[PDB]
Amino acid sequence: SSDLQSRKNLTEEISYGLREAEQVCNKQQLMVESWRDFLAVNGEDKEEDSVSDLARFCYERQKSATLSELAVSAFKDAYRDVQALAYRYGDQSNSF
Amino acid sequence: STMKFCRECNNILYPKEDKEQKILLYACRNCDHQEVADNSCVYRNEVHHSVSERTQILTDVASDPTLPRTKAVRCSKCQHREAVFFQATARGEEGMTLFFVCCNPNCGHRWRE
Amino acid sequence: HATPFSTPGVTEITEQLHRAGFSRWGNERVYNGRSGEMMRSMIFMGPTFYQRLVHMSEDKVK
Amino acid sequence: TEEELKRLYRIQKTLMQMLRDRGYFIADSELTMTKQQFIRKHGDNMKREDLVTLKAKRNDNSDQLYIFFPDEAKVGVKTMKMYTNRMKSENVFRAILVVQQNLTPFARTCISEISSKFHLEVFQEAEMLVNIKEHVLVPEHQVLTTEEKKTLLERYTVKETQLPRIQVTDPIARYFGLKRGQVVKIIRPRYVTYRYVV
Amino acid sequence: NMTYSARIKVNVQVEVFDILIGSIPVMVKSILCK
Amino acid sequence: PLRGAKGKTTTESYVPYGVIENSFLTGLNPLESFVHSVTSRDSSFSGNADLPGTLSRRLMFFMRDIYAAYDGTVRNSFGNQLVQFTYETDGPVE
Amino acid sequence: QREQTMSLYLSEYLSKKKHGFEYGSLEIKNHLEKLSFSEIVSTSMIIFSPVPLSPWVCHFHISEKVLKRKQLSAESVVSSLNEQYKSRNRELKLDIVDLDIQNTNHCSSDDQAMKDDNVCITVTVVEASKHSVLELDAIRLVLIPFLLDSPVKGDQGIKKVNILWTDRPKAPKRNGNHLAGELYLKVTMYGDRGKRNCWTALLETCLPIMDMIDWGRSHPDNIRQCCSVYGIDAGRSIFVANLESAVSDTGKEILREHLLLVADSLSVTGEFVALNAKGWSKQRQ
Amino acid sequence: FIVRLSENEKAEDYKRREKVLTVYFLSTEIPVWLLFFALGVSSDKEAMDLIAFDGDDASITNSLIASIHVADAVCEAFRCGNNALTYVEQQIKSTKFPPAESVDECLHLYLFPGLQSLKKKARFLGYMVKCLLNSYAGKRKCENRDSFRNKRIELAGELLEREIRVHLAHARRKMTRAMQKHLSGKPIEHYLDASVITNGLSRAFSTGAWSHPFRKMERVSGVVANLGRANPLQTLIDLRRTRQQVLYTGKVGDARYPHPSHWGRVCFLSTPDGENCGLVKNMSLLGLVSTQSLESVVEKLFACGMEELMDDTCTPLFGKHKVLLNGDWVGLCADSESFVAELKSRRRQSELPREMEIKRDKDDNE
DNA sequence: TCTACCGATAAGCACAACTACCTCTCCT
RNA sequence: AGGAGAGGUAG
DNA sequence: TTGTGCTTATCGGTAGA
Ligand SMILES: [Zn+2]
Ligand SMILES: [Zn+2]
Ligand SMILES: [Zn+2]
Repeated sequence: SSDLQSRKNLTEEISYGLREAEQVCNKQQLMVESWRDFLAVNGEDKEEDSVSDLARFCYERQKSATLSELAVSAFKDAYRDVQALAYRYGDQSNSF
Repeated sequence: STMKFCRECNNILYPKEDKEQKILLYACRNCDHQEVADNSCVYRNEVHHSVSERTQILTDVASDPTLPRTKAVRCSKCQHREAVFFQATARGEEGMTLFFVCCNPNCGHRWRE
Repeated sequence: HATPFSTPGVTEITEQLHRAGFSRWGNERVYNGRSGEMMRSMIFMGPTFYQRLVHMSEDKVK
Repeated sequence: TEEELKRLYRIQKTLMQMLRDRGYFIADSELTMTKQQFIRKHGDNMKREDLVTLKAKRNDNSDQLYIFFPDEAKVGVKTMKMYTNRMKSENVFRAILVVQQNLTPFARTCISEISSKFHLEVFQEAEMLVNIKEHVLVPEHQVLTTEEKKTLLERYTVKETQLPRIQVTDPIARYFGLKRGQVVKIIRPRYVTYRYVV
Repeated sequence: NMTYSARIKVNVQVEVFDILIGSIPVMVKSILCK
Repeated sequence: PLRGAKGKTTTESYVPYGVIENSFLTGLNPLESFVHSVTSRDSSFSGNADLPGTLSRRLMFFMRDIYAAYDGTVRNSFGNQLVQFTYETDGPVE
Repeated sequence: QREQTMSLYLSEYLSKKKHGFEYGSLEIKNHLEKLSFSEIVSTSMIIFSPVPLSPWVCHFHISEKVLKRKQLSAESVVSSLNEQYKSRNRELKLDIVDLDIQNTNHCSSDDQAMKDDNVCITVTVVEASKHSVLELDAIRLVLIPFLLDSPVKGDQGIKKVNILWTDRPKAPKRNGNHLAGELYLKVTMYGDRGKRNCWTALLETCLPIMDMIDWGRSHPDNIRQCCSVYGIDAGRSIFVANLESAVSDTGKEILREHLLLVADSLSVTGEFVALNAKGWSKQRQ
Repeated sequence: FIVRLSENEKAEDYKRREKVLTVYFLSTEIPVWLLFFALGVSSDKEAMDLIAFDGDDASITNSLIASIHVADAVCEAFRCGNNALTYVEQQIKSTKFPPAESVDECLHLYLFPGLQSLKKKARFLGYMVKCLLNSYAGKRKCENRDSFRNKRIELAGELLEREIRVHLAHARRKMTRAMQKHLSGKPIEHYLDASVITNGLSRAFSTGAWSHPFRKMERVSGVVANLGRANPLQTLIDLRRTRQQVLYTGKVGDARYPHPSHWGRVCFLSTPDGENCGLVKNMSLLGLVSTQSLESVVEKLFACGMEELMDDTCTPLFGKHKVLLNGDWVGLCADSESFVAELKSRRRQSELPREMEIKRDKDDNE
């Protein structure tokens, strides 16, 4: 970072990117046969239940292996963009 | 899978059928006591698949399969080829109709066939 | 103090080094000893703590 | 019943395709016969008897192969003895037997004992559902004659044992009706190779 | 190059109708150490 | 989930999954350091080191006898067995 | 190997219909997937109702929603149960002659009425003028596990079928290579009994749908037993493809001639021998 | 004392092979219900109340019914009289190496020595069966060998103790052999050999082969090591180490990975790399090992409000939490929170041993 | 109607569980 | 002079 | 302890004389 303000902006951007990646992983976890009624284009009143249950998604991911593979794949796909920020916040004289 | 204790000696009862009585009866071998049965129910078990206890977490039993993904279809809002397709019924329609869900993390669009 | 779970912030270290009269990033301008010309890029210098291991050269000669 | 009819239709089509590939002068009408035409020519019931036929080689009319379909599964020594007596009476040296279930060990020993006089080939009905030759993984197989085998051995100055080997139990060898001591030509999608049947 | 141990003494009585048993090595700065 | 189980039937096994927001420059949290140590403990094991050596030895014992002949064919040292009639290289020097 | 992974490719005539490949793959998955009877039934109970009929009739209650999701009917599952009872009939080594199953929308069961849209399946045991089946333990321990293990759909051999997408298949198509990325199905079958080949049982199960599965490119994923089905050359080609895939996954670059020489050296005697001492001894013998 | 749940294979036909509860006590294979009714229980309902499953599961009920049927078939009229005691006595006498004591005395000392009453041990057995059933149903988690909650470490008080015991036993054998050889045909100092134990200890300390905790033969290795004098740090870290013995070096399990139980006890960030990766764990700076307390804690527990265990098996517990001291059911408490708070307050006033763990869990209700 | 080898399952019984090097400490 | 038990280095 | 090959040993088995 050039100064402290740039460092704070980078920290906020990293936090928001991690939050977005976690949201993407949570969305990708729904691609199973159990949520076929919810993924269909119809009227479901349980839309808020899938969002408010934030602490259950991690527990469900840690128990299943296919869910874990899907989650890590989605996390890598969403974290490539986060890694791409180094060329924006990095100077040309950076040794790394 | 049901069990009860006769009020006489407080011991387990085994079900039996009598051709002459033509009714369900319970009598234990400890004492010569016979009592009438209730609801004519001798077995009632809820069917569950909890056979491999403490083993489904280590080995992936694949209880909930993942939905297939295709790349031939093309999304409308975005130009992404990867999408999830599955079959489900409608709100009031009959039969199975094909659905599609976009796999783009930034699109979030779903459409029917 | 350099407590592993109570490390001071990077800003504090930079301020401490700046108050000493040196660059806040730990790099100082150096000059080549062979030609005398000034190098274009500053070189980071610092008195780190090193150790000498028991493995020697003559102990491995066979 | 109709499922058995279409199963037998597929078996007959695959058998005719294999015979045409082996060069036994199979008519184009039998090769291009549709399912509806086969059913119409079948009648009410086949009884596993109308499939029995005799075919002769295209190059030589003396050589002929007779296809036998047993009436019931799990054939015994008596059925094999009747079949070989019929072959001796009809003066045929090759025959193809398509059975529903695996043969009796006594029947297998009887077949192996009389293999020197006449050559008998057994095929399961499940193996003839899909044509092995008509596949993208299987390359082109060409059977070399005695003169071509001698020319191949003389060109590279090698013996018959110093060649890549292929077992008789392989599906390709039984499809082409290859005996022990015959070489084949394989073209891969070009470099070619030869396999020795052992 | 000897063993730093201590002897064990316990009385044994025989009946009809302090002896030495063994030496245990002593850890340094133990309950019994100079 | 770190305290054995979350009580949602009692689980017995888990597949760890954690995201660390901090970096090495800022300073790792003790729980983050524990997570990193658990993740990186696999690379410090001595297992699976024998597999490449055993596989290489067993493949060498098979492919040692293969050599090219003066006639252009590929032959094995045992009995001059013909492995390949012609080398399948895509050029450029034979 | 017990998994015996298979590989089935779709035919070329399904592309004419709009979204034909997806519908065909879903139909094949629905037809060739094992669905146990226990996965559909929710509450199984035995009720004392009193060739003559025997007491201790069994009750199986199934919700209509489960049948709607699985696209099944009570008549269909009853017919499947009867067909599978008459197909093997090797178990149930007791005084049993016939087993008739009746379907009723509403049963005279006053024990519980929590579900109103659940259809009841009645199974009645028949005894040949004997009371050898009059006990409850025998039926509860033999017949109940037998019906729950009976699959209402698919075959007992097929374990699971998943739909996958690929761009570089092991068996390329002759023409039409412009199609970048096809859709195929991967089938896993049980290896409990080694008497019959898995491919042999798979060919018999796909008889009604022989036209849908493109048998010109379908091949087992295994290497050892593929030579017994399609010949040594097909096994060699699949082995070369798998070796190239493994090399690509390893990250290194290896020329083609090395892999071809390995394949030709490991299949010189007409069979793929193992890397152990027994394989080398057999190859030399 | 082992209670095993497995399919019955004795006097069982092909139709009946359901899971039953068996007891492996002194290698006798006694049915659980016979042992229940032998320990002062005369009713099936009382035995079921002792096993307070407090759940609705078909498998558990089927297993209990199968065990009852197996007990009924094994011994006829076992409920009436004392036929169960005779059956268990016969089973004990059927062993290859039966105890010298009778049946009336074997159940007091060889079966749950902590509980003096013959009916309290029946309640302890019922509690054990309840725990087993809860674990089988999935409500209770099973113990793991990687966690430090279920593991103990011994440095010198127990490692040298077993060596001293075995050397003393060998010396006693030699002494009695010499006495028998000399009596038929001397000071007491010549009878006892003073070199056997010293030579054995010297061999154990030199070769490093220590006696196996559970086997007479197959001496373990890696117990005694040499110090490093390259620098004081090496000799400081060599003294503070923890070793775990595994059957094979190629595979161990999950012990090679850190555990949340390592927080503040052993160092999870530093471990040797190689064959013993994770097996050798360095202790933390603030790490102490507890020692046995000579004071009696049972007398001080009743003063805080603990109520003694009920002797009669007919009286059930309503909401009284179980109090276990070193695996022994010492009594009951009305409220667990106030009880543990009072215990902690007493401990903080130097009225209790400073090395004592107080565990309160509402899931197990104990 | 009484014998032959013949299919799948239990139970021992084997080999194998990486190279290239360096020290010390204990026997025999 | 020869063997067994530990620790250590490099890929 | 495992992980696979490998050789005894027993359960039934259907077919032919
Ligand atoms: Zn009674
Ligand atoms: Zn889109
Ligand atoms: Zn009903």
